[PDB]
Amino acid sequence: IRKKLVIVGDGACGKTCLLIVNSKDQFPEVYVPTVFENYVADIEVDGKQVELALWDTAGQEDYDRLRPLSYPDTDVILMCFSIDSPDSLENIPEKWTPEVKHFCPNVPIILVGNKKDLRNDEHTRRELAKMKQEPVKPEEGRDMANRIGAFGYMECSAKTKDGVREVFEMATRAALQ
Ligand SMILES: Nc1nc2c(ncn2[C@@H]2O[C@H](COP(=O)(O)OP(=O)(O)O)[C@@H](O)[C@H]2O)c(=O)[nH]1
Ligand SMILES: [Mg+2]
Repeated sequence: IRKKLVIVGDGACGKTCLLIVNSKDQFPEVYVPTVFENYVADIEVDGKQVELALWDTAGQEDYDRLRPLSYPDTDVILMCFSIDSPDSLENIPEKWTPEVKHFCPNVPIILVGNKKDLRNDEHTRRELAKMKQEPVKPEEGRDMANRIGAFGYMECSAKTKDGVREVFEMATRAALQ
């Protein structure tokens, strides 16, 4: 019934907005805190009633120094990149995976691709095209999930709310395990 979630991944990949949406059911359009803190989510996940504490983290450089304090006792990690940022995805196996395996060796990981609303967005496609990039594809996220040993790969959009609910239900399932 009481479970701990930690969410990690590159600066600006949409972690805080994802937690705010899960929690308050509305995307923050103007103000967004660096970290959304102290929130316990009530989740029903079939059978029990879970209280899922949501522990947000950050970088932007020095928030680096505190992040380690987030991992004691976690039950489930959401490890994020954004679908508008091929760069964010390479950081998964390069940075976030070693960091989390180090601090939380056997805790289940859900790999999440955030900003799914941008995958056909015109300005995004233009901006990436100029670098000979394109939005991350679902196949890529699934194979990264495979590679790093994740419990599963999911996509969502905090902006439209599509897929958010399912992220937290699967994380809750994972944490119960
Ligand atoms: N298009 C779009 N932008 C989003 C989405 N989620 C967050 N953003 C924007 O992405 C930027 C970073 O968000 P934030 O949650 O602070 O990321 P954090 O540094 O990972 O916590 C902000 O400008 C958010 O509005 C999303 O689902 N879709
Ligand atoms: Mg943040």
